[PDB]
Amino acid sequence: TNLCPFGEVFNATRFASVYAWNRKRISNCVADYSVLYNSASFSTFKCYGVSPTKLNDLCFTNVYADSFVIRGDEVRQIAPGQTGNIADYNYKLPDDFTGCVIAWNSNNLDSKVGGNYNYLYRLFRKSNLKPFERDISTEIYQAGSTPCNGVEGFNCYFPLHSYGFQPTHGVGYQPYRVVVLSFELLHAPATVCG
Amino acid sequence: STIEEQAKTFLDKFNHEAEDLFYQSSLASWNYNTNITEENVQNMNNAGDKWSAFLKEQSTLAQMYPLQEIQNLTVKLQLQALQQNGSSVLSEDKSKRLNTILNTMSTIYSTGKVCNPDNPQECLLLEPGLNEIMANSLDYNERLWAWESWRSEVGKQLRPLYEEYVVLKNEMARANHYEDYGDYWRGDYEVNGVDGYDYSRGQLIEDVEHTFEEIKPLYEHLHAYVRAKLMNAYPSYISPIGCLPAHLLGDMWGRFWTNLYSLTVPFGQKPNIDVTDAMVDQAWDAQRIFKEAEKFFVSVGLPNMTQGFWENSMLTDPGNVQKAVCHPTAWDLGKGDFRILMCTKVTMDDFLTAHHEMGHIQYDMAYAAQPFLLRNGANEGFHEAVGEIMSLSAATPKHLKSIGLLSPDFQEDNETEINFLLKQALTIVGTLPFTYMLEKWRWMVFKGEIPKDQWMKKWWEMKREIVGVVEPVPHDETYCDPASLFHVSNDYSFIRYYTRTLYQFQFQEALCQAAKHEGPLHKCDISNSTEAGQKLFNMLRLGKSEPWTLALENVVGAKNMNVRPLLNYFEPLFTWLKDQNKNSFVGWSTDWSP
Ligand SMILES: *[C@@H]1O[C@H](CO)[C@@H](O)[C@H](O)[C@H]1NC(C)=O
Ligand SMILES: *[C@@H]1O[C@H](CO)[C@@H](O)[C@H](O)[C@H]1NC(C)=O
Ligand SMILES: *[C@@H]1O[C@H](CO)[C@@H](O)[C@H](O)[C@H]1NC(C)=O
Ligand SMILES: *[C@@H]1O[C@H](CO)[C@@H](O)[C@H](O)[C@H]1NC(C)=O
Ligand SMILES: *[C@@H]1O[C@H](CO)[C@@H](O)[C@H](O)[C@H]1NC(C)=O
Repeated sequence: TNLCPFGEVFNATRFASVYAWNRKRISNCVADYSVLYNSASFSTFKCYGVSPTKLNDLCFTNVYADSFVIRGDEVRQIAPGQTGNIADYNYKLPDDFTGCVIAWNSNNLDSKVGGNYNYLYRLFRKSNLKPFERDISTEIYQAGSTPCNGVEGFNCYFPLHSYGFQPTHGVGYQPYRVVVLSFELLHAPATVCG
Repeated sequence: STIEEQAKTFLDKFNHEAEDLFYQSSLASWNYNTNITEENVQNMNNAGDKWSAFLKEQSTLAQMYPLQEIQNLTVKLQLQALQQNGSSVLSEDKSKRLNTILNTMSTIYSTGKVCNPDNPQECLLLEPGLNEIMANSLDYNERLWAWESWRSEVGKQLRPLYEEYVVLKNEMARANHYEDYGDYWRGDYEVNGVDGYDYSRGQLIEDVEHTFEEIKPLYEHLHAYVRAKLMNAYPSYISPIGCLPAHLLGDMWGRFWTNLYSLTVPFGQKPNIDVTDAMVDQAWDAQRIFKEAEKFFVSVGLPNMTQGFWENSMLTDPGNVQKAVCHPTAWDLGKGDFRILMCTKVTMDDFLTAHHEMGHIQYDMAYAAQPFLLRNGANEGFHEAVGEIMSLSAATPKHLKSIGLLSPDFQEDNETEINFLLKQALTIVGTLPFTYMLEKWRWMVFKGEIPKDQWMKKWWEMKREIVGVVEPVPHDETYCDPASLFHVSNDYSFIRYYTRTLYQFQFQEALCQAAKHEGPLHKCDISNSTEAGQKLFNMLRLGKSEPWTLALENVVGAKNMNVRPLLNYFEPLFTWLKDQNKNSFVGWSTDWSP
């Protein structure tokens, strides 16, 4: 009956780092995507497996909103079948992705003079991620054969680095807040519709 | 697992760390350059020291990745560019002495001041005192005084310093398995391990000598005509068959010959093209000039400037309140921050410089996708050549007539393009023999093909066989005349300018042979020709990921410095010079001296 809490997902001030993206679940409510479609301030509103129009008149059992902040030149990697640092190490979208990727420039908040080093991406991983699997584990990355013993050294690297977000960065390096909606269907009755 | 994957991971980490720290260092240096304050100097020096220390540490951690076990070529290029340890390969004492010599050279050059033979207290520096003396005085004796005084004040001061500099840089270079420091510098044009596109470091010397041999007729005709004009401007002070005086070449050291234009113009009555008046008459400003240059670049399909360029670049002097070092410079601060710093006065020269610096920035945007170590010109001469071809295209009367800064009432008759070509040759064909000779002498010094006591004895020897320049007064060996140059004193490679001059005309001929331009080459206008724009962008986007020979062939179709485009560009001028010089002795005799 109530309006699905999309606002607090979008109105929020703190988005996660891409490596530790936030998952929020939306259910048991009537969802209004009209503001999402007609906002026209998003710099990337790409819907996969569903059309922007018909999704409003469509029923789902669960929605997941994955919030994080990335570069602009990496928003393309938030798309099914893409390959890169963000796609493989940090956040993986499945090939059969059935949601909408939304991304807006946020150079004003998420970038400050001297660098905003609060947003981290996982620069290295042993193996590429699976769909919708989070990897916050911060073991030292062993490039070579010698073990690291939890210290920095040859072939041994910290698996997290930070976008030194600054307001004067280029548009591809400017921070971009990305909310990824993923729609799900089960045998249980649908709860996200209207 | 393998060494190659480990090196790939190492360079993956280095890319991000270097991007961050280089952005910080360049941002601090920018904030200083726009606002000269001592706190800004502190920020700049802190960030620069951080960057240098990070480079040293990463070079150390990179040297434990052997190159002989890398099969990838981009990774090999990055590792080679990172593993060169530089002065760190030397011991601490000798390295500190070397850095001391470098800083003493920089200070001696940048602070030396010459004084009149009567007023030793109130006197003048190189800039703008000696600068204006050389660029405006028609007095032979004043120029001779300025020249001899500056050569015997800064050159003599730097001579033992230059001896120590050379003999320690040989140690530094051979410690990196280089034949000399000259070989170390030529290691920029060197390509290895690519079949059909290799380039040895002596191959560069061969190519430069060959291209200069081909130029020598055109340069010699230009030199003869200029000598005739200076005959008519200085009757008794030049021989009719000899060379030119050193001090009397429009500049302190004869690098450019532009300041002879007024004394050598072919047709003084014809109005030289100058749309500065047509700019002030339409109330053009710096923003208008840079918007016009951006529109020109969009015409050839290259992307327009980023919004950050308009927001953050200093396109105009911020009044007299805050002082800035505003030599027009293009700044790729990294991470998408492209800027131009220039005190823009509304002028045709500044219009051309705006096109030049926007060409630099456009080239910088092109390879902004290459890994951090590969974000530079294919070699040292590509970046300024890509910058220069745009000024060439914009200076053409067709572009000016099309942009509304030149009235269609203007008529082009043989006289005006002869004037244009002579201006262009004084700028360009004047500096080629000087640059080639200076780098020849420097490489001979670094290799050791010259005993030290024979430096000047050989240096002013080759002036007579290469450029056609005599010393106004004899010099002993305590002189170090070349150090009077900004680049010889301050440890810079000077052949980048010769290579740049060749590549720019190669690029121009290639582009407006792909632009279907019919007519003389000096009328080459690339505007509205998206085909030439795409042709050049294909070269630009490479950075130095691919060999410079292959990148050059990507536009010209040749793997080497083709001198033919320059001669073709100056063909009308070359014919006119041949016609003009029939009553003069072309060729110079080395024996005559002042
Ligand atoms: C959060 O701010 C946005 C402004 O773009 C807008 O949706 C609204 O003011 C806030 N959200 C809600 C649900 O009110
Ligand atoms: C120039 O630098 C001084 C010292 O840091 C600073 O007070 C001033 O605001 C700067 N000027 C501008 C325009 O920022
Ligand atoms: C060399 O490495 C790059 C990435 O570092 C890779 O894209 C390229 O395919 C490699 N070269 C070859 C021949 O595989
Ligand atoms: C450059 O031109 C493109 C072409 O559509 C345009 O989208 C862009 O806004 C232009 N750049 C600026 C800064 O206006
Ligand atoms: C380029 O083309 C446009 C439109 O065709 C024209 O207005 C402009 O004058 C042309 N400029 C040049 C330099 O050819």
